[PDB]
Amino acid sequence: TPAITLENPDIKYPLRLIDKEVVNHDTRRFRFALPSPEHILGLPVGQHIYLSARIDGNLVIRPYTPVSSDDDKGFVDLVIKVYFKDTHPKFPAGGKMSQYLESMKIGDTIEFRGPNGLLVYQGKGKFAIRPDKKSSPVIKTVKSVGMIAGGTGITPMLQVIRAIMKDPDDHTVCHLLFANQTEKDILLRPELEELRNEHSARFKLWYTVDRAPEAWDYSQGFVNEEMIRDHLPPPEEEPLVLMCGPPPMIQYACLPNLERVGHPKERCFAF
Ligand SMILES: Cc1cc2nc3c(=O)[nH]c(=O)nc-3n(C[C@H](O)[C@H](O)[C@H](O)COP(=O)(O)OP(=O)(O)OC[C@H]3O[C@@H](n4cnc5c(N)ncnc54)[C@H](O)[C@@H]3O)c2cc1C
Ligand SMILES: NC(=O)c1ccc[n+]([C@@H]2O[C@H](COP(=O)([O-])OP(=O)(O)OC[C@H]3O[C@@H](n4cnc5c(N)ncnc54)[C@H](O)[C@@H]3O)[C@@H](O)[C@H]2O)c1
Repeated sequence: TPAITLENPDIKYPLRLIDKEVVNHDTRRFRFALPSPEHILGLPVGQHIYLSARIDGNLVIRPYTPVSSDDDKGFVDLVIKVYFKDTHPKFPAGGKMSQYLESMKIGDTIEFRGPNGLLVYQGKGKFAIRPDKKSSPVIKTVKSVGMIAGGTGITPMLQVIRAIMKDPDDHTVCHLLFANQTEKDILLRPELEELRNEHSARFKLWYTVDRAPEAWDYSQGFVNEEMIRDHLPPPEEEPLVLMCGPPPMIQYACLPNLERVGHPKERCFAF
């Protein structure tokens, strides 16, 4: 195989920022060079990395979930929302690591470590999911997967979606319900709709927004029972249901409604 970057999850690897693209008003794609154009990251599908830096006198470590893969030689892509200072009344300082990243110049470096996470997608419908950090993975193969993502919670979902669509022999059908605050907050919309246009048989796409625009053909509001019933596969088909987003989205919007619809806890996983 190609040379792997992340050889031990406790080792730190400083990677150089080589590109940055605006995703929307507050979110960006940050691309970092791997140690050589021929290296791969070493990232089982579904796992994340951690970035670390000393910021204003404190150690700051944060996980980010690459949207690229081990097919992508020489680089790694992160999609990261910046939490700006002087914007939200409850958080006047903004976010530490995200603003630090936003301030980086091309050529600056930051330390990566990983990979980590309880879920690994092994292809052709097969998921290896550890109950916790100290247990063996349980191998669950499914015909379909429900995905509930809020905001930047789209990142692990997009890793899994892209891995599936690349393999013409992977017949797994993904049903994504993607929640954001407003229409302009819908991250990577062109990418998602390109995936729908090209893989409609394996990819079902639905949105909800807190605040909807005039003409809107999808859903509005926090994730609810109706959305889960109509836009994720039915419990009878025993799909896995994956969730990723703000903790209250998971706690108050997803879990009780997955219960109402009839998806058993055993079939559900939160990143
Ligand atoms: C396993 C895992 C993977 C993750 N992967 C990703 C990823 O791929 N991409 C990604 O963007 N994030 C990801 N997150 C979140 C990420 O780890 C950080 O929590 C996030 O970047 C914020 O960290 P911070 O240092 O910038 O903010 P902090 O200083 O730690 O905390 C600030 C918090 O206050 C709130 N806040 C501050 N300013 C504002 C503002 N202007 N508007 C609204 N709220 C505000 C936010 O809740 C914010 O998190 C992931 C989290 C986990 C647990
Ligand atoms: N564990 C992981 O692997 C992982 C990966 C990526 C992101 N995340 C998390 O996802 C979150 C993304 O934050 P964001 O700023 O992009 O989200 P956000 O504030 O823009 O909210 C996005 C959507 O989340 C839902 N939501 C927000 N607050 C809610 C509430 N109180 N009740 C019900 N639903 C609510 C809404 O549908 C909302 O539109 C962060 O908490 C981040 O840590 C986790």
